[PDB]
Amino acid sequence: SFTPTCNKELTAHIDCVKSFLREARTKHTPYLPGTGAAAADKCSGSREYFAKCTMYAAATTSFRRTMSTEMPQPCEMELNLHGQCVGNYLTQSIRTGKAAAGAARGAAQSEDKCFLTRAAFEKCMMYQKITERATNEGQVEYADFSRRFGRQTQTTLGA
Amino acid sequence: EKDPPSPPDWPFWFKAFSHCHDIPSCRRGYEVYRQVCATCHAARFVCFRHMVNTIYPENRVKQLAASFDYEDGPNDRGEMFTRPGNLLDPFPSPYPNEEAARFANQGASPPDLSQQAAAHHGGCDYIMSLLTGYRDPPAGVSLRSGLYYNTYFPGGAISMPPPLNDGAIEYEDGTPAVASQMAKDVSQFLTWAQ
Amino acid sequence: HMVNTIYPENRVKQLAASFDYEDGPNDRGEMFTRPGNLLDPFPSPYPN
Amino acid sequence: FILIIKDNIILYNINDSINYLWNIGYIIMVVMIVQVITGIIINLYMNINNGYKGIIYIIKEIYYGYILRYIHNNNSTLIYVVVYLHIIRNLYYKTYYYNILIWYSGMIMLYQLIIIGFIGYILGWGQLSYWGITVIINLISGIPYLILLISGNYYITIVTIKRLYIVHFILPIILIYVEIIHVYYIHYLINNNIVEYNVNNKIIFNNYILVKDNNGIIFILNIFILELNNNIFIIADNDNLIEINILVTPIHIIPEWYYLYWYSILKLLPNKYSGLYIVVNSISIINILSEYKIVISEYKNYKNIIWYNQIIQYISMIYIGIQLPIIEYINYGRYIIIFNILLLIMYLYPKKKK
Amino acid sequence: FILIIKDNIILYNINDSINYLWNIGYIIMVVMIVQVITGIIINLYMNINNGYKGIIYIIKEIYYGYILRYIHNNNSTLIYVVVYLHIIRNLYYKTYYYNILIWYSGMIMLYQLIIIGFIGYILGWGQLSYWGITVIINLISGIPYLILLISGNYYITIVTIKRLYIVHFILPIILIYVEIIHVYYIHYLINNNIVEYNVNNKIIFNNYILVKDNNGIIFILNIFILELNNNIFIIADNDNLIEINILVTPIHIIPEWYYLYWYSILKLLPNKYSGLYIVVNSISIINILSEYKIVISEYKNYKNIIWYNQIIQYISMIYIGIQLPIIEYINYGRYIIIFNILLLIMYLYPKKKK
Amino acid sequence: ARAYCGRFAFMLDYPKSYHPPRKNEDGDYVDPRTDMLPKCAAECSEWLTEYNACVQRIKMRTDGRGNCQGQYEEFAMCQDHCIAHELFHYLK
Amino acid sequence: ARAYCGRFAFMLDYPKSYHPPRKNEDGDYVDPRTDMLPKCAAECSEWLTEYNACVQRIKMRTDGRGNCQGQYEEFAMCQDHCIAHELFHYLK
Amino acid sequence: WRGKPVFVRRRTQAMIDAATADDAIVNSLRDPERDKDRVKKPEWLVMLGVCTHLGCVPYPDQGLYGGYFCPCHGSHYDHSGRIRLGPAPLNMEIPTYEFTDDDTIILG
Ligand SMILES: CCCCCCCCCCCCCCCCCC(=O)OC[C@H](COP(=O)([O-])OCC(O)COP(=O)([O-])OC[C@@H](COC(=O)CCCCCCCCCCCCCCCCC)OC(=O)CCCCCCCCCCCCCCCCC)OC(=O)CCCCCCCCCCCCCCCCC
Ligand code: HEC
Ligand code: HEM
Ligand code: HEM
Ligand code: HEM
Ligand code: HEM
Ligand SMILES: COC1=C(OC)C(=O)C(CC=C(C)C)=C(C)C1=O
Ligand SMILES: COC1=C(OC)C(=O)C(CC=C(C)C)=C(C)C1=O
Ligand SMILES: COC1=C(OC)C(=O)C(CC=C(C)C)=C(C)C1=O
Ligand code: FES
Repeated sequence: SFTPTCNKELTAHIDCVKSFLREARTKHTPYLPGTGAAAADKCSGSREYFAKCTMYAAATTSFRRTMSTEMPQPCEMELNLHGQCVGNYLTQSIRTGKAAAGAARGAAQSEDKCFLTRAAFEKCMMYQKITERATNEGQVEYADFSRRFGRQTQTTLGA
Repeated sequence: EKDPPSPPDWPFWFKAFSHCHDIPSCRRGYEVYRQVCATCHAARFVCFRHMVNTIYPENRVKQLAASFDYEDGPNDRGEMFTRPGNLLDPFPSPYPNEEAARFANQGASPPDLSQQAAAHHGGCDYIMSLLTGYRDPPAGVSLRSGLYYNTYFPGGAISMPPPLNDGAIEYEDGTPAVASQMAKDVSQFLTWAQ
Repeated sequence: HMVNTIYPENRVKQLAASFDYEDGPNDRGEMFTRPGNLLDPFPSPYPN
Repeated sequence: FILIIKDNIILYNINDSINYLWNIGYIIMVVMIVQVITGIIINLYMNINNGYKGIIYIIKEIYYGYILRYIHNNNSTLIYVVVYLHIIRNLYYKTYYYNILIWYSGMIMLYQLIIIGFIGYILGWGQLSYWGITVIINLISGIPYLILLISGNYYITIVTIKRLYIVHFILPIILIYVEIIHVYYIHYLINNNIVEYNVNNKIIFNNYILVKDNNGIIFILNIFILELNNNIFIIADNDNLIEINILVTPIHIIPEWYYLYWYSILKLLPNKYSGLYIVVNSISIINILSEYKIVISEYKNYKNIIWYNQIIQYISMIYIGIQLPIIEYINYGRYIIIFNILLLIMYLYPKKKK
Repeated sequence: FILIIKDNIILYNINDSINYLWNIGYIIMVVMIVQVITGIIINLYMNINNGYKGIIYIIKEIYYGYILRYIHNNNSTLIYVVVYLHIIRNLYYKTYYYNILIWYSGMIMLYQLIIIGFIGYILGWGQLSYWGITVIINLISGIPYLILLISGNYYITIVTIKRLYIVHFILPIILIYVEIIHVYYIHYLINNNIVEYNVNNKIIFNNYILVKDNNGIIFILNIFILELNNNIFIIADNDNLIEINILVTPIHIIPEWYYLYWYSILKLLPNKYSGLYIVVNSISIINILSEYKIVISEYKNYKNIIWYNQIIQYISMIYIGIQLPIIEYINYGRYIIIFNILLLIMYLYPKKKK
Repeated sequence: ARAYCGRFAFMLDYPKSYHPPRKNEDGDYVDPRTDMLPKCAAECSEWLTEYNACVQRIKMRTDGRGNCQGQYEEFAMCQDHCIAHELFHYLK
Repeated sequence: ARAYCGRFAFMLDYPKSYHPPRKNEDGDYVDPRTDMLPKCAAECSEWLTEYNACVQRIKMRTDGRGNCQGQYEEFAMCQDHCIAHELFHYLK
Repeated sequence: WRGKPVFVRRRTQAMIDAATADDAIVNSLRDPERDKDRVKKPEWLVMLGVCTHLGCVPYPDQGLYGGYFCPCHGSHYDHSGRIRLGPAPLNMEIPTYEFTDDDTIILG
């Protein structure tokens, strides 16, 4: 509704004020702020909105960055690969007048050259629950090795 | 533990003292990079003019660059506009910042491929090995969604989906498009770009 | 530059906080708007 | 200065029995001049703002810039090869027993060289150099506030580069001055021969020794040209071509090959300062290896068994440094350090009479 | 070198009849060292990629950075003042008649200084500096393609700053070497006295001449400290604090005060090359002012009327340079140039006999 | 600093001829590498037996701990060295 | 390079006292400078006569050419030098 | 702070108790550390948010322990920042920070 800082709201009112005055002087039409809307005071609403924005919030000055509530998406990389294939083949098909423009999605893969990449996206989405418990561990260095000279030691100035 | 598995020693043409970069392979490599790698990676330090009269003729490079849209400006009104690309523009970048890129790859950052052909031990061999090094996970290793096993990536688990699939692209010269060819060709091109 | 030289520290905070600056990117790669701080330059009326 | 040149180059008499191991010094002087010239020329096209992009801009946009970039990197490797081989020679023929003043002047140049090199790799703004200066600056973290003064910030930043760059620009010119002090003592305190005694077999330098010294330098040039243009030997780590990310730690934070003998010392000893201190011992104890002797002999032209085991100790420690910090390499490396001390003690100890 | 120092400082004999005008040279040497030291220290905090923003960061963020910034600018003014006054002295006492070798060595340093100062101005990266170099570089626009090789682009950019900066860093060290060649000839070819002849009135330097030379340098320091901290005299043009804009031309494109003599010469003569050539004449003809004479005399300690009119010609030309290109000033300035040629012919010409 | 180490061409065993990739029944070219996988696995049988043994030893463990990555990385490095010696002969 | 040239305070004639600005009938403070304009114009009468003469000479010209900026800049510089000597005495 | 993300989380009693429960199972963790030695005040956890595997920044309220889950390769940290599952080798580092008063910290 209202920004913690009313700079945005004030800018809107001033933009309205400046435009109405410019129009009035250019067209030699009446200019009267705080009067009837029909012939003047076209900026009445914006002025009141800024006044309403004056409600503000507690310590608005203390902004704090935050990590996104939503993490990076599950199969975005696979989806991006399929999208690139669809676009590339569309570009080639329109250029060379192929029928590949039609049947962009194909069950067999005979009519779709992007079917395989699509299948990969579908499999990753399908196995999201299946691999939800996956450790993702192979061979992990033990801490003593990890903190030895040539590894993660003396890595931050002033160590 | 041990350091990441060393890449095999591939017999690229340019490895001999009196041998050059095979331009036909570098051209195919540009196609592989533009149609596969570019979706997630950027080559900030590679410009289109670098390819003129070296990989492609000048008119062809103009067409390639003009295919992309860049953000230039400001105009006389202080606004930013979008124009077709030119020979003086760097290769297009898929994401605006590193934080946008990370948000689109499960937190992982697709590294810039400008100097990657020489940024890893093994050099060009590391690119060829990596792209052809995806395998089914070892027994006892289980990988979450979006994590794939690769023998040459440090640790074994890479957030890059296996990028090369047979028939992904059609080479203009007619060379058979198989995963190992695309690998050999994009490795060649990235070596040239470095 | 004005802290303890022209104005007290708390006062300079209030002055800077009166302005809105464009910082970022956030974790989603987007730019956001925050109140100003003592480390920000004086606001500029135009972008270019 | 022409008369000085004639006295020190044209009418300078040297023994005719010297080997090609007496040409190493000429090569150091020539390769040193090349490193200064190439450095000054590179700086014409790059400064400290962003080395990563600057090195890219030199190799891709400057005409023949690739030559300057690779000569300056490879000629450093060459400088350190020839210097380290010049020391190995001086140890074998024990050319410190009567010409200690020459040895002292040389060691000063060695100290200066060890600082010139470390700081050059941070000028490239690479990952392995960023995280290798962050790990060596934190060894003087005990001296209060000294890290902040050197770094100029709480983390390594462009501020740290702008200042180390000036040390890298100026310190080489001082090294060239110490080279004069070195050649001054050599010419006054006559050079040592392959034979332990002094013999009337000297011949002028320009007509004979310089022709031979050039045959040597041209031999090395053939080999250096092959490395310069074809990278026959991996002398530069690839991880310095990765853009600096302060959040991710490199796979291995190792120096360049010519600091792996003092990197291993620092990774083997269990206390950080003990390591620092054993790195001082290595560069300092070697300056007093003839001081406690009491016999009228220079211990020269024996089987030099102690010498051979020392030269191998150096090579073996460089190997351990390349390897990751695995426990088995640490145990074996601690034995190699214990062995070095005993070998050093053998050089230092005077002998009792039967 | 201690014996050398004792021979050239402690047991160096100089005539006891010299004035304080024989202390100017000591001051040049001291103020020159200060300019090198401050320059190297400023370099520790300066980014030549944008020297406008870099100078701001030195004066506002570095502790006591303002001292370094203003000393390096004001001590340049001081260097040129003392040098130009050292020449005026040498002309008055005609110290070039028998000590030409000293005069030649000095002129070499003058040529080097003229290049150092100009390029240092451009490192400021302000309006005046940018447009000034853009005007000077276009005097050698006749030599085909040479502007492009010097500039590195079709217009002055950071590319030009990165290369001129290296000349500004290195050329001062060479100047210090020529200062040794200068002090070498002075010590061999004994200094001239206030009297035309040679007299046995010499006294050692450290105990007497150095005490007096320090009284002189401390007098100048009092005055230089006042300028350094309060800007009693405007010695730096204000238009160098305007951000560079290639589209708008400055109100007046003038150099620093110590380049206004040659700026005027170039703005007065109607052909660009004629102006360049008359600048060459000014810095070359003064090196042969005693060569054509044939009498056994050094033309010394006369009324020096010709000398006075020459010194005023210099001052008057500097004034015309400040003034905008009003036609009246151009006509008057062309007469001053004709007069200078005539005064210089008077010095050169030998006399016939009645 | 550089991608490769230079060598004499007599030390670089570059393919002297080109054998086109086989074509499938469908007509799509089959990857030369995929065809070379079984042959190179046989050449690395000794490491494969070690890996297969590990799999069965971790299969018995009644806890969930146990991996065979170490032995798989040795087998994979071996199979890949074999592939490198003959793969570029089927690639243009 | 710097905003001002330093001087001894005895050479810097700083106001020794402060006279508050006069208040208008409305109650708004009147600018001290505006009040000083007539007095300083009289002190520069000689230049003002020169400017006024120019105005009348350009008024006669039947073409549209003619300006009196040159003489106005001399009058203005004079009036302003007068203001500088006494304005800061009415300013805090 | 100094170029790195520094997560500052107020911890509910449930979060604090959770780490205290693992404080007894210490020595069963890859990097055995007690919550008392990672927090100056139990209500406040100040940590550097950089995964100890490959530097990715973990996201809070994610994982199996409701702590911080790095989505890059799947590292799960607890409510004290100790690594509990995944490829990561160590615990998230605790920066140098003191409490000026009860409602203010000073990093550095
Ligand atoms: C309410 C507040 C009130 C405050 C009141 C405050 C009052 C303060 C009073 C202070 C009085 C100090 C008196 C000191 C007397 C003792 C002198 C002595 O022992 O000398 C020997 C001692 C050296 O001993 P020595 O070598 O055995 O003998 C020296 C000579 O051989 C002996 O022959 P000399 O007599 O000629 O020596 C005089 C002086 C003379 O030195 C100079 O004058 C050096 C500068 C030469 C250029 C002079 C241009 C003159 C322009 C005149 C303009 C006139 C305008 C008139 C307007 C009238 C309006 C009505 O010599 C030196 O100081 C030598 C300096 C060497 C410098 C080295 C570098 C030389 C470079 C080459 C020459 C310059 C070339 C460029 C300039 C070319 C110009 C065409 O000299 C010094 O070191 C003395 C330094 C101090 C000089 C006097 C300073 C007077 C300051 C008065 C301040 C008044 C402030 C009032 C404020 C009121 C506020 C309300
Ligand atoms: C086209 C054939 C290519 C090429 C030549 C490369 N990629 Fe990728 N890649 C992606 C991501 C998320 C990462 C980072 C993952 C992380 O390491 O966790 C990478 C990494 C690389 C590397 C660097 C490996 C290294 O050890 O850092 C290289 C050399 C590389 N890639 C080459 C993601 C993608 C994609 C997203 C779907 C696509 C498409 C590609 N990569 C394609 C290519
Ligand atoms: C910047 C590195 C150095 C250069 C430029 C250099 C140069 C030279 C030169 C030209 C020679 C004479 C020619 C010779 O016999 O080979 C020589 C001799 C000598 N150098 Fe060095 N040197 C350097 C490093 C060192 C170091 C680090 C030491 C000490 C560990 C050292 C100790 C000696 C000794 C003892 C001699 C005399 C050898 C003999 O007796 O003839 N030098 N050096
Ligand atoms: C004893 C002499 C010197 C040695 C041993 C030395 C060493 C090196 C090293 C090892 C590098 C890193 C190269 C790379 O990035 O891999 C470097 C970089 C650099 N050096 Fe030197 N150097 C010497 C003298 C000089 C001199 C006199 C200059 C000129 C002022 C100079 C200028 C540079 C510059 C600009 C770089 C950064 C560009 C680069 O990465 O190549 N060096 N130096
Ligand atoms: C004959 C000796 C020298 C003279 C006459 C000279 C002259 C000056 C001049 C006139 C300036 C412009 C100052 C300003 O912007 O107004 C300048 C700038 C500068 N000089 Fe020098 N210089 C000398 C030697 C040196 C040396 C040896 C160094 C160190 C490498 C150096 C470093 C600098 C730097 C970094 C700047 C740019 C910062 C600045 O604007 O103050 N100079 N110099
Ligand atoms: C970097 C600038 C220079 C410095 C460091 C310098 C230094 C000195 C020194 C220390 C002296 C001896 C002390 C003296 O009698 O004052 C001297 C003498 C002299 N200099 Fe320079 N000088 C410089 C510039 C010049 C120039 C440009 C010229 C020529 C136009 C010149 C010509 C002479 C002559 C002729 C003498 C001998 C004076 C007499 O006979 O005693 N100098 N200079
Ligand atoms: C990254 O650069 C370097 C190191 O990194 C670990 C070193 O160990 C060393 C060795 C340091 C000491 C204190 C012996 C040097 C000199 C070096 O250049
Ligand atoms: C102590 O100084 C050192 C040497 O000189 C004695 C070396 O020989 C060596 C070993 C050199 C080679 C060529 C193996 C190194 C690295 C060293 O640090
Ligand atoms: C910016 O203008 C400048 C001049 O203007 C013509 C000069 O004459 C000079 C003096 C030139 C010479 C060759 C003495 C310089 C350095 C200068 O900066
Ligand atoms: S970087 Fe966090 S799981 Fe690998």
